Amino acid sequence: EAEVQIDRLITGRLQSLQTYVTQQLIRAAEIRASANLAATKMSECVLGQS
Amino acid sequence: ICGDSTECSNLLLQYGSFCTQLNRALTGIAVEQDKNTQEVFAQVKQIYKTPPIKDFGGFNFSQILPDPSKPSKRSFIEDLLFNKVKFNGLTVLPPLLTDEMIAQYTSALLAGTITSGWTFGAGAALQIPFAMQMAYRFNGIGVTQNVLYENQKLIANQFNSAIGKIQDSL
Amino acid sequence: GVSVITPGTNTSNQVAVLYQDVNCTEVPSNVFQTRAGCLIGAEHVNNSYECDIPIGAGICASYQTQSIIAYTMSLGAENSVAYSNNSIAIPTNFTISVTTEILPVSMTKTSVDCTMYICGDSTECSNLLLQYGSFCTQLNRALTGIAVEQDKNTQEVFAQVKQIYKTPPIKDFGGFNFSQILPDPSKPSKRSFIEDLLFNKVFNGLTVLPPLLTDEMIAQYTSALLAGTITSGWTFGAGAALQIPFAMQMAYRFNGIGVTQNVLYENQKLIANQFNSAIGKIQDSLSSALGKLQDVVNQNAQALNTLVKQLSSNFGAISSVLNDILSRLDPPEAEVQIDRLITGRLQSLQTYVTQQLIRAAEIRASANLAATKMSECVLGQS
Amino acid sequence: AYTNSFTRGVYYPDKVFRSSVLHSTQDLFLPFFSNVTWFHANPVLPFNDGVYFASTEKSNIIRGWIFGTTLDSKTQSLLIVNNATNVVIKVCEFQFCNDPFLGVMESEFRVYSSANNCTFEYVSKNLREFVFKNIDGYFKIYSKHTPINLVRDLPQGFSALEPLVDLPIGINITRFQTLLALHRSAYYVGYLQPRTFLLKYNENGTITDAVDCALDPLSETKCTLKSFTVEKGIYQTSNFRVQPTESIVRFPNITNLCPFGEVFNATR
Amino acid sequence: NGLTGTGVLTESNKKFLPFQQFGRDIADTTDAVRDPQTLEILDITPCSFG
Ligand SMILES: *[C@@H]1O[C@H](CO)[C@@H](O[C@@H]2O[C@H](CO)[C@@H](O)[C@H](O)[C@H]2NC(C)=O)[C@H](O)[C@H]1NC(C)=O
Ligand SMILES: *[C@@H]1O[C@H](CO)[C@@H](O[C@@H]2O[C@H](CO)[C@@H](O)[C@H](O)[C@H]2NC(C)=O)[C@H](O)[C@H]1NC(C)=O
Ligand SMILES: *[C@@H]1O[C@H](CO)[C@@H](O[C@@H]2O[C@H](CO)[C@@H](O)[C@H](O)[C@H]2NC(C)=O)[C@H](O)[C@H]1NC(C)=O
Ligand SMILES: *[C@@H]1O[C@H](CO)[C@@H](O)[C@H](O)[C@H]1NC(C)=O
Ligand SMILES: *[C@@H]1O[C@H](CO)[C@@H](O)[C@H](O)[C@H]1NC(C)=O
Ligand SMILES: *[C@@H]1O[C@H](CO)[C@@H](O)[C@H](O)[C@H]1NC(C)=O
Ligand SMILES: *[C@@H]1O[C@H](CO)[C@@H](O)[C@H](O)[C@H]1NC(C)=O
Ligand SMILES: *[C@@H]1O[C@H](CO)[C@@H](O)[C@H](O)[C@H]1NC(C)=O
Ligand SMILES: *[C@@H]1O[C@H](CO)[C@@H](O)[C@H](O)[C@H]1NC(C)=O
Ligand SMILES: *[C@@H]1O[C@H](CO)[C@@H](O)[C@H](O)[C@H]1NC(C)=O
Repeated sequence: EAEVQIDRLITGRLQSLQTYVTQQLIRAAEIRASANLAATKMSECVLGQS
Repeated sequence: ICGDSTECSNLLLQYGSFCTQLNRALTGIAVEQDKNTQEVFAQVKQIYKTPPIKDFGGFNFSQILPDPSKPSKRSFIEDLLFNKVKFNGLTVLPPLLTDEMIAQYTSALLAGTITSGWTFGAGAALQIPFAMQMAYRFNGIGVTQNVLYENQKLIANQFNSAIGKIQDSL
Repeated sequence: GVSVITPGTNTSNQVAVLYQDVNCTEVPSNVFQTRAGCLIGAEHVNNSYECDIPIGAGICASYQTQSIIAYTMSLGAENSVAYSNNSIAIPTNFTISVTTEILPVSMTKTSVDCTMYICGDSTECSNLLLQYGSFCTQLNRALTGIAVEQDKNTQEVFAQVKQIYKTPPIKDFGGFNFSQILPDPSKPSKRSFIEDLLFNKVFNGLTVLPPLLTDEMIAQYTSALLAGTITSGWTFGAGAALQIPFAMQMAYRFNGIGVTQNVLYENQKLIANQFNSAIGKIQDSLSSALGKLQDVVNQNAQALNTLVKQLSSNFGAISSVLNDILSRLDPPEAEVQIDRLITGRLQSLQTYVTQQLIRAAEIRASANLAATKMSECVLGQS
Repeated sequence: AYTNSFTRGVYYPDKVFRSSVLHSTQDLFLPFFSNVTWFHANPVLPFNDGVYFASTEKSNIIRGWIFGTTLDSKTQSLLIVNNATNVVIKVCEFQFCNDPFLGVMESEFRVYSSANNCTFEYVSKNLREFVFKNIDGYFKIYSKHTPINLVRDLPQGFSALEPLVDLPIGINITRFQTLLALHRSAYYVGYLQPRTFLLKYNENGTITDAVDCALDPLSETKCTLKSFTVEKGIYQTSNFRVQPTESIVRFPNITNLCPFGEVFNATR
Repeated sequence: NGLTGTGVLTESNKKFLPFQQFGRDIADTTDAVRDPQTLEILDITPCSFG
C-alpha cells in the first residue's frame, strides 16, 4: 500500500530537481556570455586603447 | 528525494541514471565558474607594484590604489562596492580564488597601467612618465600632443574631480 | 561530500581525501584544515607554486614533495618597474612568435526515431503512445533544427572566399618557408603536414547523419585562404586579389604596428629565420593539446550512451522487455505495466533533447567567434 | 597460522560471453588482501556465506569435503568424495565420524557409518581453488586448477574461477569439514561477503584483472570513473553522513491519569 | 530457449566458455547466441532498418 504513494512522492520530487537543474544550466550560459564580454573589455580597454 | 528512509532508495534505484546526470550537470556549472574568474582577472604575468612616491604629473590615484591599513588591502572604491552588494542535500562550495587574490590581481593590473601604459600587455613592462603616456593617448584620439602639455594642470584637475564624483555617486 | 585527490596512477599510488566543509575533528598522519573542508593524506608546505589541482579558497594540491602536498597558490612572479618622472625604456630587438588557438565549430548530427526507441516495433506499445499527442513530432523537429545549423556553422567559418586560389609552382617568398602548412599531394585528402598531426591526435532508432562538407572540401577551403594571404595580403578579402611580393607585404604589416619599413628590410634574413624556427616548434609541440575538441566529442558520446543504457530500467514495472509483459500478463494488466515504461522512456528521450539544445547553443557561439577571427585575423591585420 | 590473499577468489558471476568491458558487478566475493586461516596436516568450520578454499600438493591428500548443519542423522547433508577412482557426490542422511577420513592394501573410508534416505546420488606442485555457495536450493561450485612452481605455500597472482556444478538440493548448510588420506604405508579457508567489483574482460571473454571498489580511495575512484587509469585531479565519490544512536521519546507528565481506584476498589 | 528477439542470424567466429549461452554488448543488448541443439555461436543484428 505504501509503495504506491512513495512512487508519487518520488515522481514529484524528481520533476522539481530537473526543473531546477535545467534552469541553472540556462542561467549559467548567460553568466558565461557576460564574463566573456568582461575578458574582452579587460584586454581591450585596460591593456590598450580602443 | 528519499532522504534518510530506505524504502525510498530501493524504489529510486529503479529509475536508472537520472541522478548521475544531474550531478554531472551541476558539477560542470561549478567548474565553469572558476574559469570565468580566471579568464577575467588572471590576465597578467607578474604582480606589479607602484613605486613609493606618487609623482604622476599631478594625477591622483589614491582612491583606487590599495589601502595598506587593511587585512584585505582593498582600495577605497572597492570597499564601497563590497558594502552595497545546511539543508536536505544542498551544499555551497567556496571559490578557488579568495577575493583577496582578486583584489591583488586588480591592483597589479592598475600598477601596470599607471607605470607602463600599454607595453606590459604585449610583452615586458617598459616604464614611461605618466604625462608622456597621456600625451601618446591624446595622439590616439587625433589631438595634437601639445594640447596636453599646455593644459596639463587643468586636465589633471578635471580627472581628479571626476574621480571624486564617483564615490559620491556610489 | 567526499572528494578524492589523485596525482595520477601512471605516476603514483598515494592519495588524499577532502571532507567538504566538515570540521576536521569529527571525520571518523596529515590532517589539515581548510576553508573548504578537512584534507587527509597531503602535507602542508610553505612554498607557493602554480596551481595544479584546485582544492578551493586559494588552496591547491600537487604530487611533488613523495606525497601529495598542499599550499596557497601563486598569482605569479613579481616584476618591479623602475618608474620615475624622466625615465624611459626602449626595446633594441624583437622576436617573431607564433602561437595556436583551437576552436570547435560543429558537433555530430544525430537523429532519433521516437517510436522505435520507446516501443521497438510492437503494435501494443505503439497504440498506447498515440494517447500522448505530438511529443514525438516536437522532439524530431528539435533535433532536425540543430542538425541543420551544424552545417550552417561550418559554412560561415570556411566559405569566406569566392575563388579557389592556388599558389605558384616556384615558391620564393623572401626566405620565409611555408612548406609545413601548405597542402601535400602525397598525403591523405591533400592535407598539409600539420593538418595531419591534428587528425591523428583527435542501433535502435538512433542514427548519425553525415556533414554536408567532407573533410577534403574543408581542406580545400583552408588552402585557398592560405594561398590568398601568402600571395595577395589582405586585398582578396576586400575585392579582387592583387599580388605583392611577400617581403613588401611584411613591411606593410610592420608599418601597421608602428615600426618603420627599413627595420624589416635590414633584418629580413633574421626575421625569416625566426619565423621558420618558430613554425618548426609548433610541429614538435603537437607531434609530441586538442582538449577543447576532445571534450565535445566525449560529451556527445557520454550522452548517447546514457540514452541507450536507459532502455534497461523498469521505472517500476515487472521487467524492461515488452516481450515479457506481453507474455505473462493479459492485455488488461499489461497496459498498466507498458504505460510505466512509456512514461520513463519519454522522460529520458526528452531530457536528451533538452541537453542537446543547450550544448548546441554553446557550440554556436564558438563557431561565431571562429568566423569573426577568420575575418579579422586571417583576412586582415587586427 | 593466518595468511594474506592478494587477489584471489574471483569467479565468473554467470554465463553470457563478454569481451573488453570493465563490467561492474555486485555479488558475494572474497575481499582483496584478506585474512585467510591456515591449516596443516581437520576441524568443523562454519559456512555462513559461501567459502573460498585453496589447497596445494602433488599427491592427493585433500579428498573432498562434507557439508550440512549437523553432519549426522536427524537432518540431511551433502557428501563429496574422491577415492583413487573418481568423484562421488551423494546426498543422504548420514552418521559421520567426528574425525572422519580415509586410509591408504590401500583400504579406506572410515568416513561415515550410515547412508539412509538418499535423495541424490552420483558416481562415475598443484594449486586447486574452489568457491562454494548455496542460494535458493542450488549449491553452486566454481573451481580452478593452476600449477604452482612451489609445493605448499599460497602464491600471488590473478586467476578467475569457472563454474563447475549446480545441484538443486534444497539442503540447509551451516557447517562443513574436510577429508584427508592418512599415512599407513596445507589448505586455507576464506569467507565471502557482499562486495562490488570491476572486472576487466579480455577480447576472448576471460577476466584478466579486477578492482575491489572498497579497498582504498584510489579503488573507489577507479570504480566511480569505470576505468583502470586515473589522471591527476579530484572527483566526487560519495557522501559522509554522521550516524544517530538511540531514540529519545519526550512527552508530558500525567496529571489526570485515571482514578480507577474507585470502580475497582469500592466498598459496596 | 527463452531469448525472444528479431534480426538476422549469422555464423560467428567468437568462442564462448562452455557454460555461456548468449553474449551481450556494452550498453547491454544481446548480440550473440548459442544454438542449444548443435552448440554453435551465431551473431544477431537488428533487421535492416533506417
Ligand atoms: C588625492 O585625493 C584625495 C582626496 O580624495 C586627497 O585626500 C584628501 O585631501 C584633503 C585635502 O587635500 C583632506 O582634507 C582629506 O582628508 C583627504 N582625504 C583622505 C586623506 O582620505 C589626497 O591628499 C590626494 N593626494 C595628493 C597627493 O594630494
Ligand atoms: C637580436 O637578437 C638576435 C637573436 O634573436 C641576435 O641574433 C643571434 O645572435 C647570436 C650571437 O651572435 C647567434 O648565436 C644567434 O644565432 C643569432 N640568432 C639568429 C636567429 O640568427 C641578434 O644579434 C640581436 N641583435 C642585436 C643588435 O642585439
Ligand atoms: C622548408 O623547410 C623544410 C623543413 O621542414 C625543408 O624540407 C626538408 O629539409 C630537410 C633538410 O634538407 C630534408 O631532409 C627533407 O627531406 C626536406 N623535406 C621534407 C622534410 O619534407 C625545405 O627544404 C625548406 N624549404 C626551403 C626552400 O629551404
Ligand atoms: C572545530 O571544532 C573545534 C572545537 O570547538 C574548534 O576549535 C575549531 O575552530 C572548529 N573548526 C573550525 C574550522 O572552526
Ligand atoms: C611556515 O611559516 C610560518 C611562519 O609564520 C611558520 O610559523 C610555520 O612553522 C611554517 N610551516 C612549516 C611547515 O614549516
Ligand atoms: C587475522 O585476524 C586475527 C584475529 O586475532 C589476527 O590475530 C591476525 O593478526 C589477523 N591477520 C592479519 C594478516 O591481519
Ligand atoms: C569409490 O567410492 C564410491 C563411494 O560409494 C564407491 O561407490 C566406489 O565403488 C569406489 N570405487 C571402487 C573402485 O570401489
Ligand atoms: C528417513 O529415515 C528414517 C529412518 O530410516 C525413517 O523413519 C523415515 O521415514 C525416512 N524418511 C522418509 C521421508 O521416509
Ligand atoms: C585469445 O586471446 C589471445 C590474446 O588476447 C589472442 O592472441 C588469441 O587469438 C585469442 N584466441 C585464442 C587463443 O583462441
Ligand atoms: C486498589 O487500591 C489498593 C490500595 O490503594 C491498591 O493496592 C490496588 O492497586 C488498587 N486496585 C487497582 C485495580 O487499582
